[PDB]
Amino acid sequence: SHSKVFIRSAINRVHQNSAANGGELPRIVFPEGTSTKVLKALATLVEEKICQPILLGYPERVKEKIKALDIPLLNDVSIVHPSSHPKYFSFVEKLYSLRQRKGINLGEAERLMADPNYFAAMMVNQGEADGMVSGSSINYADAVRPILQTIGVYKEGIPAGLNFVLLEDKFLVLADTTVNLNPTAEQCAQIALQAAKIVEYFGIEPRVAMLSYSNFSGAEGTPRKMKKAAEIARSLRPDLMIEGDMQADTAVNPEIMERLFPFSGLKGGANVLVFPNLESSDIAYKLIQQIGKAEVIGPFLTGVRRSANVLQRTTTVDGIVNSVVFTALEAQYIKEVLKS
Amino acid sequence: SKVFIRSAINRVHQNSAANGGELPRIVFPEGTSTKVLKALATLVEEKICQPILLGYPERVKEKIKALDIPLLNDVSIVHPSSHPKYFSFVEKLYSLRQRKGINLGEAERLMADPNYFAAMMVNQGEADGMVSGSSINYADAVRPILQTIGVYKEGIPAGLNFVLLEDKFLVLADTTVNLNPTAEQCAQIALQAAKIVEYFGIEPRVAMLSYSNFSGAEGTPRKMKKAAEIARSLRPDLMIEGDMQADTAVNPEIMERLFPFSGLKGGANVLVFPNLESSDIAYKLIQQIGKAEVIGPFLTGVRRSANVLQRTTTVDGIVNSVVFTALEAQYIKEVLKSR
Amino acid sequence: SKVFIRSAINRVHQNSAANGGELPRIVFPEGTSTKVLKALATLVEEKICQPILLGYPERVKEKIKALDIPLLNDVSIVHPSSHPKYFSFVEKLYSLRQRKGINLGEAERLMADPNYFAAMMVNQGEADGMVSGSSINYADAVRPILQTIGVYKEGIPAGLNFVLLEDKFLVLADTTVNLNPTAEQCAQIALQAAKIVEYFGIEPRVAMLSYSNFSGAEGTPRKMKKAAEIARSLRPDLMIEGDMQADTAVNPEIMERLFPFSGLKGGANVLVFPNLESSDIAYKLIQQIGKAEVIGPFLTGVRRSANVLQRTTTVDGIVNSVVFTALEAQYIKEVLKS
Amino acid sequence: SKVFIRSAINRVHQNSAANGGELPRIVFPEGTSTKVLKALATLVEEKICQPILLGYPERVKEKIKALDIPLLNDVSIVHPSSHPKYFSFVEKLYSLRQRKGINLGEAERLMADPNYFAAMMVNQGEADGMVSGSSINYADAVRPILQTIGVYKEGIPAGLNFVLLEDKFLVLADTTVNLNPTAEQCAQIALQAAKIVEYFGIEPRVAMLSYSNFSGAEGTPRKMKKAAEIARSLRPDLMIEGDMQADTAVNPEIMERLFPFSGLKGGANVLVFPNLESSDIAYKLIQQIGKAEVIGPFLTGVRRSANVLQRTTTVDGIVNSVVFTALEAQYIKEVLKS
Amino acid sequence: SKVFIRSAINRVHQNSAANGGELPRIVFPEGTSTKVLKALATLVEEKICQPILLGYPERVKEKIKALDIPLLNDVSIVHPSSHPKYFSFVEKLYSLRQRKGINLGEAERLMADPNYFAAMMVNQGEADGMVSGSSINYADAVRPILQTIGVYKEGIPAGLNFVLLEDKFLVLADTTVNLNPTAEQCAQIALQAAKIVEYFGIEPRVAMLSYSNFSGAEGTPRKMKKAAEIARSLRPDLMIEGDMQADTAVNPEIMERLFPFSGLKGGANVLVFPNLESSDIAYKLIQQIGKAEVIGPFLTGVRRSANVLQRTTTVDGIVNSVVFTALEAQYIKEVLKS
Amino acid sequence: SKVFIRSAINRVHQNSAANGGELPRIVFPEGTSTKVLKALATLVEEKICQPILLGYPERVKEKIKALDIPLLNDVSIVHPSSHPKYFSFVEKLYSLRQRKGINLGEAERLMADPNYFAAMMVNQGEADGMVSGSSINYADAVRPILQTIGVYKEGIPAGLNFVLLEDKFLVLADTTVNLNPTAEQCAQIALQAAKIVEYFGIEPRVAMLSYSNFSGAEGTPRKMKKAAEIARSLRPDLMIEGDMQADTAVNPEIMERLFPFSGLKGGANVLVFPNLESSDIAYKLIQQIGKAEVIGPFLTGVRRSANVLQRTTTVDGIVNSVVFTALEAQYIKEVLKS
Repeated sequence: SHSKVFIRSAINRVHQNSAANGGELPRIVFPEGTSTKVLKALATLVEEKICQPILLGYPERVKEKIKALDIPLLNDVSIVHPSSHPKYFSFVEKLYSLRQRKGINLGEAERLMADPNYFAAMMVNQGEADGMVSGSSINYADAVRPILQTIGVYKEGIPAGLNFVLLEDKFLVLADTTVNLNPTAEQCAQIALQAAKIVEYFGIEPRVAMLSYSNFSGAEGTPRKMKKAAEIARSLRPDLMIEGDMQADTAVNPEIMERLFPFSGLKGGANVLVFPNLESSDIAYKLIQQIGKAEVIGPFLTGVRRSANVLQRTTTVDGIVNSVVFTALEAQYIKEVLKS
Repeated sequence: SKVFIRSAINRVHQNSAANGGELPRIVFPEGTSTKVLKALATLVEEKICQPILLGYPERVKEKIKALDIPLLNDVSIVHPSSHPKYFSFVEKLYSLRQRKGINLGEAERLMADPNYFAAMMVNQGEADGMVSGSSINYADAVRPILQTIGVYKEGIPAGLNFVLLEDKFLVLADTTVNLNPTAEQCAQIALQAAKIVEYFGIEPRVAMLSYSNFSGAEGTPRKMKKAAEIARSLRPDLMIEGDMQADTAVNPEIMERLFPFSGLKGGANVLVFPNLESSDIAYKLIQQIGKAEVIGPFLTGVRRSANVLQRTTTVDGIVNSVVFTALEAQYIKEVLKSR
Repeated sequence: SKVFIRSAINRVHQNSAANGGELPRIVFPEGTSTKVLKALATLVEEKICQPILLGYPERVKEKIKALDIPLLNDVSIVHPSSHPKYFSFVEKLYSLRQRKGINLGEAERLMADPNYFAAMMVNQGEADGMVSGSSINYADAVRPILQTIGVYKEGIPAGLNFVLLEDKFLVLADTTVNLNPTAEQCAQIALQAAKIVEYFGIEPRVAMLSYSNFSGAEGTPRKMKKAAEIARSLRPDLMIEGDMQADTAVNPEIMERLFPFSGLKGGANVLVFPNLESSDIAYKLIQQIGKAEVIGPFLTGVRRSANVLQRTTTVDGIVNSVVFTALEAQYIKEVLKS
Repeated sequence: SKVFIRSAINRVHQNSAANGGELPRIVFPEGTSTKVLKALATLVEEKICQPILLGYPERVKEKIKALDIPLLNDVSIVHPSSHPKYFSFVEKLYSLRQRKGINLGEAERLMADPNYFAAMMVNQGEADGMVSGSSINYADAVRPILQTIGVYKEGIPAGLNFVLLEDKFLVLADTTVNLNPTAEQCAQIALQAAKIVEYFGIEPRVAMLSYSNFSGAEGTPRKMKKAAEIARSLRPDLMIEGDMQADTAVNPEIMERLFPFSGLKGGANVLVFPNLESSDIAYKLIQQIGKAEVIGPFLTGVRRSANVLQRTTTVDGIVNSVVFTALEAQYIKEVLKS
Repeated sequence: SKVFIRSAINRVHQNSAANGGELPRIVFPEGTSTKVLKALATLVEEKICQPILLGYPERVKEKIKALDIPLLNDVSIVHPSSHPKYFSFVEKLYSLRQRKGINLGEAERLMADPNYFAAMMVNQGEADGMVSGSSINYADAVRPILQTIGVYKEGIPAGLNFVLLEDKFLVLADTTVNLNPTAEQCAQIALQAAKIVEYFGIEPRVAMLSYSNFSGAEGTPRKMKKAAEIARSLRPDLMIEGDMQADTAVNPEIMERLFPFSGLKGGANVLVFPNLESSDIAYKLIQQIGKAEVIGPFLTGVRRSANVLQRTTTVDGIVNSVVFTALEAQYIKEVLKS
Repeated sequence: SKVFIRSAINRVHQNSAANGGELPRIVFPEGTSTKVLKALATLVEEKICQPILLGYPERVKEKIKALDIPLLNDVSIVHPSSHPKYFSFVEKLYSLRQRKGINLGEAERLMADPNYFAAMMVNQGEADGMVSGSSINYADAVRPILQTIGVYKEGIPAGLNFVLLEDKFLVLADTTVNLNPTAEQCAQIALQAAKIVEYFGIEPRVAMLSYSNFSGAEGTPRKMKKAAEIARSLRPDLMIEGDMQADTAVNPEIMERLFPFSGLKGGANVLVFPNLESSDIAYKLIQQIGKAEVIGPFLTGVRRSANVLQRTTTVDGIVNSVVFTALEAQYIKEVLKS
């Protein structure tokens, strides 16, 4: 319901941004050229003029799988087999340059570049595509690895999953929901800032709460970690409301925060919730999904230099649609920053 | 919703009928608490317990009248040091903790604390249950309970919350006590939750929650996989499974489609969390940002009936605690009468 | 023996004479304690302090009347929740501990505890010193002191004992607070003891005790050696040495024959112990075995004058603590006006 | 004071009586030491042992001549490498430590060291006991005793001191060997101390010392409580209690008044310490600044009778050590012949 | 040199001539590799195995013609998803790892990987051995083998190399898998190499190598000493010794002069290294500067016969490896019939 | 091979001919050793050093006579305790180690050991080099050298071996001292090896050895990579690279073909090992089964020239050690007169 309001508003901004650039659409690579869910979503994606999809694989198999699934809009989409691309050898040359002191010889580099995930990542790194969406078939850790090795993180950034809680009027941002098992205080602050930047993109003032099982106790263990994380974040970005350690009801409810912790600098309820570990975040957002009838989209990958996202294995087809939009939006924002 | 608490009160009447008509004696250490007194008005008319307030009768009668509560003008009030059994309670506490740093003077000083006195009352049979902690933090309120009343054989103190949906309920544990429970501790927490589900004539189906789906990967995945295995060996008749994610756990369709080998069929109703961060954050987010009725926490694993309120408790919240404290007291009373 | 307490008391008179005749205000949280009131009989006659009792005026006057103590029926008595500054005290404790798990209501409940109120009186200047802990275990009695008053910069809380000999006294630390002090902590504990020795006009000679003689071997030998090195860099004018055994420390004849290189000349008067096992056992053995007088313990390292009595303290003990609390209060006032 | 050593001598002669009139053979590795020879003078009139001095007989006879000591000019003197059994002693040491880093050549080099040769003499029955180490530090001097003679089954090397008061005595352990004994090790130390107490016909009453009174708190309190439990299980006829403070341990009035549940009634006489820092500091502080005769340390837990002198040992010290080495040698031989 | 491969090849013919004349089936996942096909040319003349290539038959026949290798125009070629047992293979991989993070779809994706299919072919008996990894790094190439085929009870995957001298040969382990094996792991590794030496009718003599000679000191001495003990108790008939230095192990004359007690007599022929750093550096230095022929690595410890080539392997390497894969396949089949 | 030792002697004569003709005084603590005396015979005709033997002059002259070696019947002989400077040597050791558990008496006992006395001779300028330890294990023989002579600023004691090939040589370090050098320590080891290569006028090219090729993976790969990086920053003119396997390091063809990005061109001549297990095992295996001439170990990183013979030393081995001790002593002298 609200998610369809949100995806629409997102798609509308995609069109807004494709205007102001000649009309060009972002080139998105899909390493899983024969995935059923991916192909089904590509049907919806090309009518909404969100991207130029690029499938990876043998042109015969993908056209066969496209014909088998009975999908009409896809008979003109660009398809690439990695090792056959004109720029293949130079991509191998580049990967070898990147990882030759991290245990990758020349032959391993070729063998890797024939892997669709690595080729897709290099396409984005080298500017031959604008973004990529992978991982509907392999586990997160395996899917995000070629992205991190090829594309890498920007300075001081950290790869971190981010989910949206779609409410009636506003939204919440949850991080990190996919990557860091047990982030330190320094890592949590960085995760906090990366979520805040995304909130700023929607023109909303970010208000960040570092979650714990405690209210401002700073006790040894995760309370001190989340307290220090709030302190680190505030020193790194003094214009923002960042607070912790605090419980989740205190974070989202401005009434509880006011009555019980008037000294707190977080006023008006948080819209960014930073979790102390992957257990609490992954369990939290999946329980919100299943039990409280509430809308959840994501995860969307933050902290990487170029536009890339990783889909979960249990992803829905709308999941891939949502993921491709955020990949498209991200790709466009990076291009604007690059020119400036 | 409210249907659940209504059904609970009926079960209390059901048990008190067939037991003379007697109500359980519940002592409340915070005799001058505003919230406690306000809730007790609702409670005695519902015939849930014989309340026993602790404190100076002078202060308590002032606080009762100042708030203007008519139903309470004859309910029992006790000051610890004036009670006939005060001195023997001291000698019992000193006996319990004399090799844990408590000298005789320290025991007297402690036994004057309403929390310790209430706990000793339940331990000695001078009351049937107690409810504390509306004014102090969880840790400080549960300490006298664990030192005086203690844990039963193989038990572990663990808080349990109910997620009330429109058809059935889910139970969450441990939501209040254990920071980072071991595989062995998780298994026991699962078993304690399972019995509370069984009291409701519901088949327990237990999921050991994780961020992973049957990965057994090193870390909390392996811990929850082991917890499920330990629990299954202690109670082979129960559906106990893990490690698994929360959506996989509660949704029987996802479990069926994606993990058919799993022994957990029909969606879990007991959720065991890997650590206090995940459980506290989960159930509080379910409350605040979902339309979901969550009641609790209720303390499991203790030898006698005692429950601890949260500092942020509501008045119905205190009613809920008193109902399950009464129910627990009645169940424990029945087991003892066959032992 | 008693000589030491007399000279201490007379030095209290010196300072009150040199400051108008005013006495330091001492708060006693346990206003109805039998031992405390008995000691206060001796103290108010000796013009040591202005006592301030905490409790309900009724009960303390009952216990005074019951104990048949005539001298105390006019002494200042305060019930915490009735003092005018009670609520502003609550706000101050809340201001201190709001990010340490204390909400506003909790601060009120704490501030009604005579110990927390006594500490707050001292921190806020409504009194100059406090003496607590005749009824609760050390950790519980010292907690409000550390949370409210806190330590001065770079300081560390440490119990300190005097071994009263014929000619001189020895100072033992840390005898009550730190389970297993680090090398950095030992140096500080030593420096805190040395100042106390200097107050008595004795040149401090400090030994970091160990089971070893200048071996520096891994473990507490290396720790006590390193501690002495830290202390020396902070105070190059002091005799500080270690690691060394205790007979080496107190007996200069052993030092002479076997370790001439040691910079410790003339036998120690400050003994710093490597851990609480060794210090508590040592001073408790000196007491029972060997008729040697031990007074104390006295708390060092706190910003304002505060002392914790042992639970099983005698009346002479409470007298000693107040004298040290008065003297500490007088010294702190002289330091403050600078 | 002196009464203890007197009664000890009386027991040595009592044991030599009812055993032929023969005295135990004690070897002294430091054959040219002045202090040792001076004590052997006092010792040989008391007919405590047959001394065996190690060294070159020429130098040794010269040093005895120089010091003007008439009684020692007919005592046994041995040069290690000249002894008939020297090389077979080498073969036995090599047999013991060849998988612990000692080849045949190192065994030769080692067996020439008088301490190693003394230990091997005692182990192989060429002597009954040894007293060594008057010139080198404890750790290095006790090493050959442990490498050669070793511990009895389940025993643990542990030093023991006596605190002599005028009515009774106290026993302190372990004051020389174990830095940080586990709870099991403390229990074993406790048992070894108890056996020595029984040898003097006194009922052993054992206290596991800590900084806490029956607190069982994490750390050394739990360790010492656990140790007391293990000791009680191995010797249920003994009074063994802990964790407890030292004054609680030695003063029966405190134990009664404050800890009536405690099974330790009538004051402790075996004090087991939680770590070496506390034991060494405690007993040296008792000696240096208390009126208390302290003798020892005596090494317990080893298979055959051997004792190590401390560097600060007096000549009267060497007398006491050899007296107890004798008693240990007589008892240990009697157990073997049973 | 060449002698060694010849004796092995003839041993392959001996066992096939005594088991009907059949050859063991070997799967090669990298069916279009130049080096793999080049070695298979040499092999098919020598009648060592039935080769089974994995890949698209078209590409493999194309590559066969291109490389101008005439002998291979009839060898079995299989495309994984086209094999009849493909889907039951998927279901079998799924049954093994469904509680190890692999769902059904992931299993299908994996089973199309030639390395995973080859392992499953071996596990299910559609082949007797496999040789992989001529293009990928060791760790990634060994993983499907360990996940699918696995280890026999108490075994441990361990790389093993032969140092070919002209009279005898030496065996080095573990040269590929374990970074820092425990003492138990070393013991098991030693036993696995020992079984291979026995297969050649040579009485095995095993050295647990260290930087030390029988010191047993904390660290790697203690580890290798304990490892030898564990191995000896598991296999009392074998000459197993350690800890010892390398020359002590391989030079029996040094062992004689300096360590006669060592149970290792005649110079070792099995060298077990304490960690991968020492073994990898040792054998590669033996290879490069010492004129010394080195073959391997060959993988030990797995339930069925499988071997991993290094990515940088030569063509003779593939020949040797397949010979060893065949011998292992034959032996394991005989063990299965027992 | 034999050329290298010969060429080395020529530099001894060149440097001595460039300093008057004086030869370095080398003290040998094992004065009655047969192997040592025999080597001195070969050495003294080559005018390499002035030997200084330690021991009783009576015995050493007997042993030289009995052994029938004419060239040594006037070489300097010293009995340590008879030396005029003996007691001041004691005082200096005492000055060095008094806060490391050595009192005056322990210092005397040590200084009677020829090794400690020889080291003190070199520290005090009574000699220019020493060569010891043909009878004791490395650790015990190298200990007095480090305690007395010590390390130069920022240096680290590290053993170094030469692998003599017929065109060039390799240097292996650290093959005797450091169990598990940190990345900083490895870098320092490399720099010290690099210095010695330069003394021979060869451009040093350093490879940090590992089980990995440029993987930087956690563990010893990351350690050696960081080590290579630290060294490059401290000595930017040198080819220093890592982590890399041993064959990659020594074979320039592999480095070219497989790691063209590597800054190490033309094959390594300095190999720094990650730990003592690998370095000790590597070179002894090179020695025994690679039948490659390997000399050393030679101790680097010490302030004055000192070397330790191995227990397994040959007579020519002692010669090689003495020659380099002479060279080191000469080099150290030139630097001192800067």
